[PDB]
Amino acid sequence: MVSLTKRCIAEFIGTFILVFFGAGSAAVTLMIASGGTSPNPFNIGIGLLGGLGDWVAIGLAFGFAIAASIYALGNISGCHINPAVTIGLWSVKKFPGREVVPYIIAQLLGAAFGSFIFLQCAGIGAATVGGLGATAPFPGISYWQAMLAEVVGTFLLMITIMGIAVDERAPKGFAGIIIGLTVAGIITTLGNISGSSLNPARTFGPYLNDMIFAGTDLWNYYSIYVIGPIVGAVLAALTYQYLTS
Amino acid sequence: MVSLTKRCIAEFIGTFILVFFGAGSAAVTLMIASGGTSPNPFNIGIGLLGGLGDWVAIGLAFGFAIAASIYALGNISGCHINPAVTIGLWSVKKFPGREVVPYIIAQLLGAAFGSFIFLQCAGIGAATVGGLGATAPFPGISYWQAMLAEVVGTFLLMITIMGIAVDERAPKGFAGIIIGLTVAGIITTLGNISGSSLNPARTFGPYLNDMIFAGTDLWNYYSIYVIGPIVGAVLAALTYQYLTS
Amino acid sequence: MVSLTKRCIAEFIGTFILVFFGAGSAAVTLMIASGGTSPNPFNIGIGLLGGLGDWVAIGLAFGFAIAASIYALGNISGCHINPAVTIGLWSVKKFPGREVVPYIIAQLLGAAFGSFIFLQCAGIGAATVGGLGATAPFPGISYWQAMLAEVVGTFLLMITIMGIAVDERAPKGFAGIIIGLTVAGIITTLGNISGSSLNPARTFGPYLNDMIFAGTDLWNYYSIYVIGPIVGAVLAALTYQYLTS
Amino acid sequence: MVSLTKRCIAEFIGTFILVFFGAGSAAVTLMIASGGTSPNPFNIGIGLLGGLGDWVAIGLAFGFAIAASIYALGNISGCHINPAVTIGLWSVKKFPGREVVPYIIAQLLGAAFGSFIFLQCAGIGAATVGGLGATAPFPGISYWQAMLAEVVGTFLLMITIMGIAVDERAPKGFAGIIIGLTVAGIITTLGNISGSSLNPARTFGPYLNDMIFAGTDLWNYYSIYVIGPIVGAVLAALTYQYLTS
Repeated sequence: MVSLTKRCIAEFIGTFILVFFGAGSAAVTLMIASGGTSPNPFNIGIGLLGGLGDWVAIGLAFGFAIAASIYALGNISGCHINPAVTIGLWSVKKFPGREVVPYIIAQLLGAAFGSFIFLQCAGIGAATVGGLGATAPFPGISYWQAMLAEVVGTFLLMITIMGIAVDERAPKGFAGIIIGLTVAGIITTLGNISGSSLNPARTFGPYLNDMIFAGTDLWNYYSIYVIGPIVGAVLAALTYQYLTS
Repeated sequence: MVSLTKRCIAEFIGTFILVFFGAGSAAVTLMIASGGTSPNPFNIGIGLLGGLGDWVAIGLAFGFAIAASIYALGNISGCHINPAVTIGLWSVKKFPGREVVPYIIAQLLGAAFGSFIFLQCAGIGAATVGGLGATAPFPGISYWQAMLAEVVGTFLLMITIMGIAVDERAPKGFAGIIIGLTVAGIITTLGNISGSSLNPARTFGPYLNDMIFAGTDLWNYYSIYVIGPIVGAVLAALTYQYLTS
Repeated sequence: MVSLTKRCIAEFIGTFILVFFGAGSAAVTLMIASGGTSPNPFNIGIGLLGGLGDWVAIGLAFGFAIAASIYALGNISGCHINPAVTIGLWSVKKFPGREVVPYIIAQLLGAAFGSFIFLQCAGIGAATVGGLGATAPFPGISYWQAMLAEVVGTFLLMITIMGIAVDERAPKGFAGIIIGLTVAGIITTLGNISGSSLNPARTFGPYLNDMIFAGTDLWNYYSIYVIGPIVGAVLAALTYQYLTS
Repeated sequence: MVSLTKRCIAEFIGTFILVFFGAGSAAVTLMIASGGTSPNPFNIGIGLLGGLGDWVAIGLAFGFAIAASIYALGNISGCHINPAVTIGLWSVKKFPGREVVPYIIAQLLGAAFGSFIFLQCAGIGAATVGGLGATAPFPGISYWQAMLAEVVGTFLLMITIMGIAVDERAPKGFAGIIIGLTVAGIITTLGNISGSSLNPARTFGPYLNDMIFAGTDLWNYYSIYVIGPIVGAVLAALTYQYLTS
């Protein structure tokens, strides 16, 4: 019912929110932990002061912002705010192919602006110390291990979306909060492994701004956050379709 | 249906609750962390013992109290308990202008009393050490950076309120919990930047009591917490109206 | 519809659950923090390792157990599991006076057994080190300050119960989770002040077992946890009745 | 309506998710805390950096994954993902005996694969340092104390399932989130006592992989996690049936 123009604006706003608040909380954690001594290399600062509590806090900053976005924009654009979700829905004929690129562009732009505006609010340290919450393999984690993490994590996210937001039998009203909390849980577990992106746009924004303002080049890892989420999402969509066929 | 007198009493109670429990949790955090050594100046004590866990805990003390208030008073006054929300609703003709001042006065009074009564329960240290949870720019954060944070934070709060509480299509029953959790998430991210007020009354109460009992004068920062939230709220209300027009 | 005998058994089980899981989490926190160095006297161990994160964790152990109990027993006994709630409902003619004593006795017994069984699971240290999560004024907090805290805290709890569980306009299904989360929020704020009991039975259980197994006599503080909660609950019930009259 | 083959696949996926994300978060906590100094023997690393905050974080990693699974698979297989739940339902004629073994086998297999795949993502340290989140009595806790903990914990889980998912009067849509949060709360309290398994399969997976990849033999404790959960679940199912008879 809503025009594609307005729906793309909604996707831009939703992804802006996702990155500003979610990735922002991770940058803040590193900023307030800066100067502290970590027990081992695997602990880079997130978890130094609050242990796994730091990870569930970041997970919830993402989760509550995602839930808020879905309740505010779900009835407008569907609030995908994730290229992997858009592609996942498309793979099972739940979203028109003609609108896939428009949505993804809006999401990438929203993520980039969200990261940029957060940097303006928090200061340069959000990038030089916090890395603007950019997702990258943690110490000792290989390219393929991070890839596997993103596939499994996005699989859970997408299969949940299929059951609570796509399925006609889904209980009305619960989609936003369940999807957000599911993301919070996935980040709590996978955050210290791959950064738990589950979203190509959510990784794109911080990567772009880190490059421009922190002189940090993480693009060599970007394929992990493109292939991993997309593969996990499509696999989940196809699996759900099979189980309910 | 409920008289303006009773609705104003409800707004007073709701804002009293918001400040007593929310701002109170921040004061308590500083009180139990007093004497500890922080890794750097940006970390003022909140996050010293629990990292970002401290921030999501404060965010939830606010969030759960807000949710409770909305379920208890929503059907009475609408439970705005925030001058920026009242003005935001007014800007899109969702609340009568003739009741704006009455509601705001009730909110300011409730916030002041909530802070005062908390001070009586917790002791003078809640103000001298905890600053009664007053919101102010954190170390290294400028006036305009804090302003930008309040605009973005209140924008998310208000657009969520529009979608889940104002919109006729909103799923019934979810407003209270979603609004509260959204605030918890915003505080988790922005707490260590501007204090994440999102509410002129929530800042007014602690400021007044800090001045009277802690000899702390933060009024020079008050414009941040008046202009920021109001601008963000109106911008969100107008944006929602546009997207759904 | 359910007999008083079965409803009393339900109240016993519900209060047993409330104390076993809620008060138990507080004892565990102190047990895992034992031996650590606190920054100041106000911090007794809860918050030493996780800051306010420790308090919201205890609050949620209580909150999730309360929500679970309400969804499991609400349709049976009404799941009051709190003498102050039973009395509050009675004060506004929402519960028969003839069943007040039966419910309270069941609640007191359930709390005592819950604390006892937890002690058996966790070991003697749950009492000698953790104090079985007994509520008492914290360092520097006077008898009247703790009393005021219990009144305000129980006021919020009861007014929320009136709006989401008692009121005929309340959205169905939300009562359990909202009541539980409200308690979690109140404990997060007031835990380090009065222990945030809000419940005469929840205090009775640990007090009894601490006396028998820890040789700790806290009965001199019990009036705080009887008068405070009851006054707050009745005041809230009467206030709600007035606002909606 | 869904074939047993597809329902068993769903149970496999659901239990895989439960173990990968839940048990995985516990392993991660130990990995990021490795090298730190604990205040006492009872604190093995979980709680070292975040106190009880670490436990509620692990509890929520389990809880959010469980909620997600129920919303995604509940309408397919019923999403038991726990042998004790399957047996509990069977004991009160709410699940056919002919499908009990098929479901349990699927659950055991899913748990084993979930643990294995997590090990691949996180690295060998997830097992050698994190023990893949295997549940075992904590320091000072005897075999019978851990057994009692599992009985009480699973009793709460099952009685909640009866009231919110089995009972025809249960409010629609709430089952997934309430069951998940209930588990989070139980783990917060009992995690540092018995590991708070409440699930024979959730313990089986980590035990198997720890044996194969960590050379750790915990099978001598397995009876605790088989008998405890099953006894608690059946006792709860029978109790609910009695109270509502």
